[PDB]
Amino acid sequence: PALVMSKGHRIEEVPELPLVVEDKVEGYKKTKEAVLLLKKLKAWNDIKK
Amino acid sequence: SAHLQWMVVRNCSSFLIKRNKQTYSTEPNNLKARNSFRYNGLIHRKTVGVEPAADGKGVVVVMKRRSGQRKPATSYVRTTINKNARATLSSIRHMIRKNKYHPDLRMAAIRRASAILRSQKPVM
Amino acid sequence: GVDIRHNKDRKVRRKEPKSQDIYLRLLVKLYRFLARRTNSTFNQVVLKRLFMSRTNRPPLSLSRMIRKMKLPGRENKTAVVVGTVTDDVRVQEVPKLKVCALRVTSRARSRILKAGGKILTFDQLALDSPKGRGTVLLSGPRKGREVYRHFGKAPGTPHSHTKPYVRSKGRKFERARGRRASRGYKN
Amino acid sequence: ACARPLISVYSEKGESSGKNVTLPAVFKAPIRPD
Amino acid sequence: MHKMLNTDLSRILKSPEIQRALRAPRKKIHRRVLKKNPLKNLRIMLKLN
Amino acid sequence: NFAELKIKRLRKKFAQKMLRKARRKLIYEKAKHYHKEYRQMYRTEIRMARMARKAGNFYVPAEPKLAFVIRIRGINGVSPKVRKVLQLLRLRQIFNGTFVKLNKASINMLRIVEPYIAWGYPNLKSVNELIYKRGYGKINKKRIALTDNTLIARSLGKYNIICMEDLIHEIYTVGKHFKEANNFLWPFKLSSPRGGMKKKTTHFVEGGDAGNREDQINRLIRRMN
Amino acid sequence: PSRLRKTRKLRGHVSHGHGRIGKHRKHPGGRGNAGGMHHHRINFDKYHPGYFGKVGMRHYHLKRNQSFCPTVNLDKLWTLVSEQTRVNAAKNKTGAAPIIDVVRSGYYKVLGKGKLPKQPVIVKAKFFSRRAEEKIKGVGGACVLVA
Amino acid sequence: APSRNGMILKPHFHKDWQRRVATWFNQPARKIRRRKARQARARRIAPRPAAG
RNA sequence: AGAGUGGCGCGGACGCUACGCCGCGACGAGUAGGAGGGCCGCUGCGGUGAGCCUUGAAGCCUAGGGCGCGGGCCCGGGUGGA
RNA sequence: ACGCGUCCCCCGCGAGCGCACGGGGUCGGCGGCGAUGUCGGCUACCCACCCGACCCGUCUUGAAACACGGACCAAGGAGUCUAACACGUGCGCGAGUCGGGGGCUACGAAAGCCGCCGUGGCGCAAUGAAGGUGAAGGCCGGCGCCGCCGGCCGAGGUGGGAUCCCGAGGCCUUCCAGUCCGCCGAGGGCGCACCACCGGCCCGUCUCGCCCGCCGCGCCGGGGAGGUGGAGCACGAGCGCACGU
RNA sequence: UGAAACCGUUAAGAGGUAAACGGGUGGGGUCCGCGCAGUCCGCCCGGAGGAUUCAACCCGGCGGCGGGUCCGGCCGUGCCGG
Repeated sequence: PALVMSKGHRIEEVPELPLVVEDKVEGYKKTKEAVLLLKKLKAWNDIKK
Repeated sequence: SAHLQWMVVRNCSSFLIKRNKQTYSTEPNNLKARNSFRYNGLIHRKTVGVEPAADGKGVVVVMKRRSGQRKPATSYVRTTINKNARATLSSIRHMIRKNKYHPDLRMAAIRRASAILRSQKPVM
Repeated sequence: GVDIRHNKDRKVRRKEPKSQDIYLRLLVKLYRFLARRTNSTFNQVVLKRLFMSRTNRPPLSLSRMIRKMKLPGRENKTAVVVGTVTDDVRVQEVPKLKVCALRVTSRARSRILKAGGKILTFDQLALDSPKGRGTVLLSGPRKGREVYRHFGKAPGTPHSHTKPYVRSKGRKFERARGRRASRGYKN
Repeated sequence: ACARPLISVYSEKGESSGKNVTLPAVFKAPIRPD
Repeated sequence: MHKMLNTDLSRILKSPEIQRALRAPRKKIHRRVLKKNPLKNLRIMLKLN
Repeated sequence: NFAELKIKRLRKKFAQKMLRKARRKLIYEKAKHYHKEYRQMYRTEIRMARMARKAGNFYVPAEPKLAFVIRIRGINGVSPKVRKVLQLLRLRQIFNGTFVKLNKASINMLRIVEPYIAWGYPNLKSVNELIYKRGYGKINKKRIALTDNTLIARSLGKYNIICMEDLIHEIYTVGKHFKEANNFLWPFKLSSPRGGMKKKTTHFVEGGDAGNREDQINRLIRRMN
Repeated sequence: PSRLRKTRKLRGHVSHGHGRIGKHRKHPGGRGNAGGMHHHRINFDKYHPGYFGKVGMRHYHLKRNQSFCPTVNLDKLWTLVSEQTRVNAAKNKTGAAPIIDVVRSGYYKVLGKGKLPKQPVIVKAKFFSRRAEEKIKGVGGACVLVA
Repeated sequence: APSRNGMILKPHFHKDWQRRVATWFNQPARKIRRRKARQARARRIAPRPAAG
């Protein structure tokens, strides 16, 4: 993870890891669902950059 | 290792600033702010940092937990020290020395937790 | 003024390995240390080899390495190769050796390890025996590359046996006026 | 160390479930920036 | 498939085998000489003979 | 632990000192014994000539062993035999000099360069001032100075030339390790002559400077060192 | 790249690495292979002996598939099977021998090079050179021919 | 002018080749046609094989 | 600077971009021509700088002040207007 | 030359203070002059004087030349793409390697995929104009010589060759044995690459001699000793990509 | 936007060996220092005070570690069974 910071990214608050998710993200057609979703996992700050 | 990814970062990171024959580093927990192998603030398995506290009053300190080096929202651990200038520095010397927590930094974190207070104190 | 020349006195050895790859440059760091602070020689020869260029460090084969340890005596002993360890088809029976090379090619892993003999790399010969004790230092042949069969005395002169650069061999391509006793001369 | 940990799987709300995957070995192969 | 197995050479340098097979250090510096002419200078001249 | 080991650590220090005080007296008793030679050899050349002149005889004094040589012409435009012979004597630049032992192979080298040099038979004063003031070494492929007696004892040693006193005997009397104790030295570093030259181009005998001088080379040294 | 080459270190120097005296001028020797028996003689005859002249008979409409002869040595004649015809054949009592067909792995004539791994072998081959016969028979094996 | 050791060799650029040069910049959406008009073929011939 | 069996006061500068620092010697002309290094310039494309700009961008001008042997570059002032 | 306990020709840890020609300099020494007229400022603008200094490019043994181009300023203005070759250097895979044509399914005309898409290329085999030929041997038995019968080891020397391996003897703190763990070592061992010399095996050719093999018994096929021609063997380094000359 | 060549006019400066240039100093200008009573940083001692405050003891939360011999679970370029 000390590499991913040095590509600028905004990860200081990201729960973990290489991040994984339940298979219920494959079928989202709405951006208002996918934005709310990006704020849950704590990485909105990278979009905001 | 640490010793690996240095070879990768050394001369390339988004935290590297060169010019005028000088060379610096703007990484969270580098205390001396220089691109180096003592002093980088992410690489290793244990970390010390000295940041200027929330509002004006005090100083805040940053250890890195030995465990979960892959779990960054619960990796660092924080405490605030808002006491007298000689006595505040009792704590910081009692963190590095008596934990055996990375005994190189000792004399960096005494000169950074004494030019964060010589600030918030009122000016000449 | 002083009568000297400054003619050859910059020496042309190689101080450090041109390649970039990191895992070879942590490799060197180890042995830089290990050369200077010991009283054993091996180390110094190995560090000097960790610099060289592909052609000055050519693939040693299994059946040469096999053949170089069945001489009288030398046993309880390993085989270091600062290039590689490649297969050989015309050889069947495989003992239980010990190897320590940089790339072990992906069939000579399935041969020596299946005979009951381990293979190392250059940071498992750094703790196992720091100075150097219980080793035989092998290399492959540095006169394999064809190139050496265009060199020497130039192919158009008495007593010489070089291959010249010819567009293709056939029955007419460089076949007449200096190869035959009948067509002017042969050499 | 090829040594592999255990990888937790988050729900689309953020809190973790109780399901894990063993690490795909690709993630242990060498970094080679050249 | 890896060239070297442990890249960690902060820690390989300080495990039981490598620090029982190397000679001791020489951390002293020896700065250059100013040749006090012993035909002139006394104790310089009492050191030679 | 320690209280034992610290007292054993106060027995090895007094040993390495006692290695000096048994060696410190020997530097004195080597020097006071060569002083006996330099009155017993000096007055035994005035002994024979009186006691010949007594009985209407003659006494020819001892023909030389040793000779200092100084390079006086420059470095431009030079014939290819002479560049080779001046190299072999280590005179590679102007106003530089060397010790040289004598024989037939050593003189006939010094007739081929005999308009690029000045040489002569040096004395007990023109051997020591040179070796005291100027004299450097050649240790680790470097010209490092001699302000000590663990450089000459440390390189040579095995030949029994330890202090600054034995470099006077072995050269001023050409003894039985001379070669090594003279390829020991880097060649000397004289500045120019203060007074001057008579006429650099020509042979002493005509007027100037070049070629051998048997007993007035002592004049171009105390002017040059 | 056009930056790491020689021609940047020469913006500033006059003659650009082709001469003060005798310049870069168009074609000094004659174009292409000139002077073959004149003024570029020596060279030709000192790194290409035998360029100049005839030899042998000329075959006209040469069809090269008729001349088609692949090749397989002894040392590595066991290189046409799996690793299963040899380990079970070495285990036998009554003394059997597997059938290596060489026409099946693109090999026509069988050549006589190195050793042999000594255990019974029947050998189909379109052409037997005289050492491929005597090496396989002394160990113990047939030599069947094919067309 | 041959320098020294170095293979002799015969080029056929003595004609005006440049006036007849062929390039394949087409190469990618010439494939993507065939495959299309390929894809037309067998919708025209329904249950008959496209293998013909 | 070896390891054994018997006869009051919790304190001690700097370092090590290891592609860095440090350490002791000898030498340093160059035209044709070779070779390295350039935190010397000029225009475009992927990355990066939570870069900068109508509270004044680029270009120009400047008996204003600074930087490197050098190629060149940093800051004061006035114009200019994206 | 300066306690004493024994060996002799020859009659192994004392105590502190102090000064210095001693492994590159410091005063635990001083004094003036300070607000609208003076302090400082090497650098960049004008003047003055002493020493030095002929105009640049250029061909040329020789240019300040009575050799040629140059009145001044802007803006342009000259070793380049692609097709061969070769040697060096980086990188992947390694007796192999490579899909480059063909296929399958906004950035993308990209990008992942075929394997019973490796046909094919270069490489693992030479040599002869050809028909063609086509790459070790030893050492003991069944009958001092053939023709055949079994069993064992095997890619052969000598000389020089980076390192390893065996270790006579020693590596001190009162002495007298006893060890483990390391390092120092007289001389003596296996010899990796690179060579120098000696033997051998495959094609071509030359001279001498005797026996083999046979569905077709020959103007038929095969073996043996010594010279000689080669771009040959002799436990393999090639192939694809990129950079430089 | 408005460069250089080349003009015209104001200030200064200078001027008989065509001018211009290199080394070295002196004189005068221009600006600029924001110059004109002169440096901070610890520990120590004396003499004037502020602020509810220090050691120690119990009360919760967190790390650094090994409990040379507490209990499980999870990996493996580790094997031996079925």
